[PDB]
Amino acid sequence: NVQSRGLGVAVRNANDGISMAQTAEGAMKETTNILQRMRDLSLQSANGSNSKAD
Amino acid sequence: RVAIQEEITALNDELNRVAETTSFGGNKLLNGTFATKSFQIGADNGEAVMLNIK
Repeated sequence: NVQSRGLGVAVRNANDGISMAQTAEGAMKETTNILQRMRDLSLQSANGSNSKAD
Repeated sequence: RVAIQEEITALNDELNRVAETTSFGGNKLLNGTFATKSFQIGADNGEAVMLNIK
């Protein structure tokens, strides 16, 4: 019975660990997305056609 | 020849003027201030092409 209760708590603790993982993954998608945006327009400024104001 | 010279110096100022008026939005294409400019035409960095307008 002690083992059975311990397993019941164990799935609760492990699911909490999963939730922390996906919560980090939620910001993970966005930081990747904006980083891709940063790379895109830096390539847009990497050419000599645009002036200093651009 | 004097009258012809007036036409020559008129067109002479035209050649100078076009060298200073053509801008492409604030740049100076034919003034000579247009040094070697590289256009980034690749997915990654470094694979650009230099263009020089004397």
